[PDB]
Amino acid sequence: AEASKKPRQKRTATKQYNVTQAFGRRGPEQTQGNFGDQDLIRQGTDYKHWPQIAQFAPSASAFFGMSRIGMEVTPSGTWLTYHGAIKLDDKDPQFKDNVILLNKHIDAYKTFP
Amino acid sequence: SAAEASKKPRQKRTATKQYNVTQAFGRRGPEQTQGNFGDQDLIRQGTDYKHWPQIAQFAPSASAFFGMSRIGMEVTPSGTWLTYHGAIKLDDKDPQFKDNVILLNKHIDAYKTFP
Repeated sequence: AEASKKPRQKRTATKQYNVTQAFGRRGPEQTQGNFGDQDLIRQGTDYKHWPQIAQFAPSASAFFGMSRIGMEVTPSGTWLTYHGAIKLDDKDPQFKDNVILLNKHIDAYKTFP
Repeated sequence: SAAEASKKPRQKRTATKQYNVTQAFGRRGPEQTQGNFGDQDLIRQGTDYKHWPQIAQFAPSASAFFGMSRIGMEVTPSGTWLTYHGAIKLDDKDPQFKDNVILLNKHIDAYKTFP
C-alpha cells in the first residue's frame, strides 16, 4: 500500500497503513502526536467515528488563516510551526458527544499500559 | 446576503477573492486567538493567490492534523475549544527548499509592516 512516499503532513492513515506507521507513536514529547486510542491507532480514517472527528480538522485555507504560524531553524533543520484553537458549536445536538469522542482519544495512549 | 461561505464552519471555510482571509478568519494580529499569516495580497486573494499551491502543500490532511499534532480541549466563557499545535519538518533536500522558506517568510507576521 504505497503512501509513505507522501510528505508526512499529507499522509492518510488507514487499516493498511495505520497512525503509527504514518505519524509515529503517541507520546508525551512535544514532537509526537498525542491523539488516538487503539482503535483509531489501528484504523485511522477507517475508524467508525473518523467523520465525526474530521469535521474539526481545518481546510488548507483555514489552517493558514486561523493558526499562529512559525518557522524554527536549528543547525540541522527547518520546521513550520503552528498552533490554534477551533470553537465547537455549543448549539449543535452532537456537542456533548463530540466532546466525549474528542476527550477519549486526546491523551489515550496514557491508559494503554 | 454577501456569500454562502460563512455558514460553513470556520475551520472548513476557504477564503477566495470573493470571500477573503479577513472575511473568513478575521483580521491578522498580535493576539493568540488571531492568525498572523498573510501579506496584503494573500489576505485579499486567499486561495486565488498566485503561490497558494506552494503554501498549501504544507497544510496537513485531516488524518495528519490528528496524528501529527498535539491535541487538547480548553473550556472558557467563550465556549469549548479543540486546541492544536505542531511542527511540520520541511525537506532540506527538495530543490524548492530555499524558495519554500522565503515564501513562508514573506507571510509570517506580514501585517506588522503593512504601510
